[PDB]
Amino acid sequence: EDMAKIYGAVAAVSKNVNSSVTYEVKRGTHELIKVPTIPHNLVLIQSDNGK
Amino acid sequence: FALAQINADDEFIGAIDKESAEYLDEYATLARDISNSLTLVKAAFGPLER
Repeated sequence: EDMAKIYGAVAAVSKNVNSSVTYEVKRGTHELIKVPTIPHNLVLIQSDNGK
Repeated sequence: FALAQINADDEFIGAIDKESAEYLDEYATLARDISNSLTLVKAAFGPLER
């Protein structure tokens, strides 16, 4: 029983080893939008007689 | 100045004999746990670094 407790403690510290890290690479990314209409700014001014 | 003579009754002798058995068991138990501790430290620990 004493040996079982000693072997258990040793195995516990052997299992305390890291494997990897996982994360997300999202900094710098932004969401795009869509503009449906071209913003022209033209008006036509004509005289009453059309001259 | 008032030294008292020592009386060794049968009760005192019997009490000491009980203590002898208790001390023997206590030393035996301590020795086993020292062995268990020494094995545990050697298998599970290493040296330190700065």
